[PDB]
Amino acid sequence: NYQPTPEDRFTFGLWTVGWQGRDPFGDATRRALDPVESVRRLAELGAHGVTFHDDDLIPFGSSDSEREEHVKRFRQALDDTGMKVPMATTNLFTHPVFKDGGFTANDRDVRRYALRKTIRNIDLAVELGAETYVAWGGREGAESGGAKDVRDALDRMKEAFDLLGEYVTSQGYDIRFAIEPKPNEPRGDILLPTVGHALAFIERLERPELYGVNPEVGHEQMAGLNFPHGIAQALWAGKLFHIDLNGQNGIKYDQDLRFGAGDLRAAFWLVDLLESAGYSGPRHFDFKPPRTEDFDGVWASAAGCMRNYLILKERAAAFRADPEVQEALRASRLDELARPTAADGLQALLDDRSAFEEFDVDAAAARGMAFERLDQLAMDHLLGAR
Repeated sequence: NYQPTPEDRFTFGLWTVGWQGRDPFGDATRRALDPVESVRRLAELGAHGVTFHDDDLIPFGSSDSEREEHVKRFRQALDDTGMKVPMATTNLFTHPVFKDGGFTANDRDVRRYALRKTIRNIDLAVELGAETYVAWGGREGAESGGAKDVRDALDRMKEAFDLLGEYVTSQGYDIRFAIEPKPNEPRGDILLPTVGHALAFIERLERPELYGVNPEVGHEQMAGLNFPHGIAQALWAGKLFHIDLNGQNGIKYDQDLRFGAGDLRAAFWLVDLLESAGYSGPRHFDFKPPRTEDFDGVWASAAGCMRNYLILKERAAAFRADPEVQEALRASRLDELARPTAADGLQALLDDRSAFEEFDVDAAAARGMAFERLDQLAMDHLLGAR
């Protein structure tokens, strides 16, 4: 019955199930959760672990003694449940000081503060066992053109990430960074707006091996992009360090619906890809139970995230293992796609008359791809209509 267990590596942010329900037009609908209670409840649902922003775990502005107590209690909850903390991140967005950014704020003093705030939490993340440190630059960007010279901002972004890499390395930490792209919201346009832009930027960092992406289903869908395709490019680049799973009702504000909601077939093809490719990182839900819900609905929504992943995993595996699908994949030449175009090399290609003067273009054009039959097999498998 699609029951999650820790081995499935499902994780949740404190801020997900803990979202009190404030939106741009509405006050909170639920009380705040104690992180200890969330750890407990998520463990009971079959989660593997939790994640946190600094300011989710330790109230902003806490004293050193308050901070120690928050962490002690959290550690006890982890120990009491067997939950892990595979990822952490910094809140560089909520507080008014970050209104023009953290790492790319126009004010230099804010940029320096953002780095110090991040570094302090990297140390805590390492103490709690995190393997990945996410950065979501939600305030990096602009509403107007003159406000932000993007080349200069990218210089500042690179400087910041390079400093963080220097810091990790200086401490002998094994933690790696993952940039979580988003195209807009809360800024009118956000820098590094997609998987692609983040992947490209990483290639210009001093130590690129320390950085990957943390793509989010809904964020790429806010640009109308194909999330599975972007994940495939991240995997191709060796950069899928972490992933955020949720749902999104098309090109709108970031909804953060439970995984499986929104574009269901994209969720199917995503799970197919992650499982086929042997992705071994967390299956992290960056979601928000809708503010219509009470706490029973919070936990139902969280459970549904995991359930939907597991249903989709079953159906994708059945699709790939079905003889009839394997035949259809050959009929559609997915086998040829995986073979080199020209392992014979350039000169041999240039000398091959079968590739040009004697290529029968009309006969090749007439060969149907058989993609609709393949896709209806995929649909039948998804729906359990085999």
